[PDB]
Amino acid sequence: PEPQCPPGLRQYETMAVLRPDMTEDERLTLTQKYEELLVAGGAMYVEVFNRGVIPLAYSIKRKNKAGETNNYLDGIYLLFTYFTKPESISPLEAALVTDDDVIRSSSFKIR
Amino acid sequence: NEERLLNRFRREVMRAGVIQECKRRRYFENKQEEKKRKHREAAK
Amino acid sequence: SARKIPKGVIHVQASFNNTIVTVTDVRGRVVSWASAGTCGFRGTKRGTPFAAQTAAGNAIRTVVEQGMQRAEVMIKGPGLGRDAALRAIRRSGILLSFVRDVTPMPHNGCRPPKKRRV
Amino acid sequence: KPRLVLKFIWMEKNIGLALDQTIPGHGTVPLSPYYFWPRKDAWEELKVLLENKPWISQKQMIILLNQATDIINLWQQSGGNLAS
Amino acid sequence: SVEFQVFCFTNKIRRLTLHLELHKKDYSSQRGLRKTLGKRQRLLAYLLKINGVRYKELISKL
Amino acid sequence: NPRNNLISGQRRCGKGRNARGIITARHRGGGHKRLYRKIDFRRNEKDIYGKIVTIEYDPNRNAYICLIHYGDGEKRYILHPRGAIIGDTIVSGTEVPIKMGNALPLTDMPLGTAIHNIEITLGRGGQLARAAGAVAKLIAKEGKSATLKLPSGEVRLISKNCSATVGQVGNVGVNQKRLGRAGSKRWLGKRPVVRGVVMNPVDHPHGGGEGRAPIGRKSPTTPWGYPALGRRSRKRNKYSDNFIIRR
Amino acid sequence: PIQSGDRIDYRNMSLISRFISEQGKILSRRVNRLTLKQQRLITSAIKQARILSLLPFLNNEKQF
RNA sequence: ACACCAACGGCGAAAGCACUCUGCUGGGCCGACACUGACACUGAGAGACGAAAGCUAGGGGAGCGAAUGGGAUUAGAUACCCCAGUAGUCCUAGCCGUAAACGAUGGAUACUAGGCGCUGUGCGUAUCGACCCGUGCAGUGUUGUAGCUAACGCGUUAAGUAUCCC
Repeated sequence: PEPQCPPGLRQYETMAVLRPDMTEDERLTLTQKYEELLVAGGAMYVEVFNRGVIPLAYSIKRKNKAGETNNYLDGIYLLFTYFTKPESISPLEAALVTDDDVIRSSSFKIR
Repeated sequence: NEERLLNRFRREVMRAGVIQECKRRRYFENKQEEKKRKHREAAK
Repeated sequence: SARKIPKGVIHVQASFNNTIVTVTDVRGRVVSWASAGTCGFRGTKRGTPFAAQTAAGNAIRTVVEQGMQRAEVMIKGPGLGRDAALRAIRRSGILLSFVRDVTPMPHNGCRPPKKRRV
Repeated sequence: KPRLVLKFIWMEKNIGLALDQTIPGHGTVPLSPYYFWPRKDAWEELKVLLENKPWISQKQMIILLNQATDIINLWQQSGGNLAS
Repeated sequence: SVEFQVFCFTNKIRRLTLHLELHKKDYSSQRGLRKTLGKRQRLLAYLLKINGVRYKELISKL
Repeated sequence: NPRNNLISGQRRCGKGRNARGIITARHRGGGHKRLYRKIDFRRNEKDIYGKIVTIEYDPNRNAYICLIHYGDGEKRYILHPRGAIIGDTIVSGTEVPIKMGNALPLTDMPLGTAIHNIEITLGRGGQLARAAGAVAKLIAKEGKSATLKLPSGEVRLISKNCSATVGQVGNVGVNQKRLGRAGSKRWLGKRPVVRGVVMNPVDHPHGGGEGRAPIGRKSPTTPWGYPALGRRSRKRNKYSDNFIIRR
Repeated sequence: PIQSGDRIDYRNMSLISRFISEQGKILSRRVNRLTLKQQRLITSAIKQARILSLLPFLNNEKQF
């Protein structure tokens, strides 16, 4: 079902880990910035599914906007099996670095 | 306790010989082929 | 005195020419340290397994005001001072939970200096 | 996947640890490797051989390593004393 | 098909050149641009060796 | 469009140097009239956009300035940063996103950003880091202060509610614009300075005798007697707001 | 063996962690007994999962 | 700067290239006839790139570290050892154009035993799916027939047999 659209442009999958605290505006507001990606990308944007929060190995260094406070052991594991033009992925990187509830966001390009 | 030593025995898994390796200088393929040829043949 | 808790970590800085046997609590305030230079002899003699045995013995013989049962040892580094130190702590025989290594394993950080050519 | 035997021998000076290993889903012939009288490492040599196999499951490698460890341990104590 | 080779190499040099001039330091693709120029140039000396008028059309097309 | 009716006209005459008439800021005089440019340091119109139409050469500065309009009917000049595309839009405000050219108070922004025009307290026009390439960075913030590394290799915790125009200020290439015409120093209204060895003992403390005189005193001094090497000229108790001099 | 049809990704933490040790370091091809292609692909995937802190860079030493 | 991965491994024309991810982009290999029809090889002079050290300009500077300074060994020590340590090392933009820049082997085509390997793809077997066997090629390695060689050795990636070009 996914090989329908990739005549024309590319395919990706972004892994992004989250804060473990909030349960509200986490599925919501990060899907709203996924709608910011929808203004950017506008392709078969499906399967943005969530993975359960588990203890990771080692993480420090949240870098809140002038917080620089929280160490972590847990995080919500979002991954977006999205699909876009190869133009404007670096603004997705800046969007997934600058926002607070998204730390350590590594995108990929499955083949 | 008994006088058995499994820390030395377990220590050769990842030997402290990566620290007698890293005291002296970063040198290129002549002594990395000597140490890593003798080491690629010590495990075979 | 101290917090008076009989569990606490022991660190053994086994150097290439020395040993240091320090002992500290869970937070990290040292309750005693004794090295090979502490226990008398100094020079080419220090950093040998007799110095590890004597330095460990004179290190943890002074924790009898605590009388620590639950011991755990966190050694570090290369040298001839490890195995005699563990035989010293097992000679004192207190409840050694687990020994471990915390040695700095670099990921090619800094250039180590010149080879000796001696 | 067949299952396994370490054989130890204690004589005062010298341990031998001998690892006899077995087949995965791929038909293989191990020996028993005997690790030797000089101070050259027995556990590292044995465990490394097992890891190099992958043909050995974790349970199998570990059970043999635990038995090996136990003998090296008894050997160290007997050598430091005279048990015999 | 020859004029698809010359025209295809011409679009190759267009897209690779507008890559390279806004980039300016890739010293690996410089060989690709120069192999394309030389390969196309031996094609143009080939079709000039064969014909007049037809190679005049290849010049006048681009 | 020259004669903007924002060049503001009347000044104190040229590069002056007279307090009561005595030379008190030395080596000044000469050059053009150098009519100043009243620019808009403290942006008093927040949350209204404004384009950029002209990069005019201010002779008072080391950098350039730029003429900015608004959606309403006004005209101002501001320091344009590096990367001022002609026709680009700048807008001051409290929640305006970070762009090379606009202004915002020092709270609502991240840390580790290039900013030229910052304020040292509220209400002032604009003090620090406004030269031709003077760029100030942010180390992390605090309860009512903000440690700011300004372009001297010097850090300073500052009042957090201060306006700041984010961007690296342009015209950096005056680091290398050579004055090799050798009388172009006089075009800037800067007379030649005489040297202390070749003066008389009534004028400078290093007034010498025969030949190229060595400096003679235990320390090289100013023409008013104070030692001119290493002696920090700073009052011992003013603010204690700086963290480390780092110089 | 254990190729299992589906390709090795960082999301597949079953065959991954059969390949690292408990000390957390990558084992070679002659130990893991794969092809060169399997080895490089689990290498890049394991280092990706190393970025996501799914896997430790160092495991603290233990006895008893 | 990037441990284990690291392999007698992959890529590049060479120098070189390894923490991961993205973008642009070179080059290689394989198949079907799908197309053109010798468009081929080499290359004087020329042009590009070209480890490291070096130099101009500006940053940056933790470790290491010429020069230097002190301590030691020494008859002596400007040296090996040790403690500090500046240029340099890194980056931006250039210049320099040399190295044991080594496979001590210019390039290209055709032909001439094998064994043991590795890498990439292709076919058939086997299952119907990962294997696994043979293979078609290209590349990389190790022993080796013939032949060559003063000998050591090289040997389908020749230092063999021939042809061309510098």
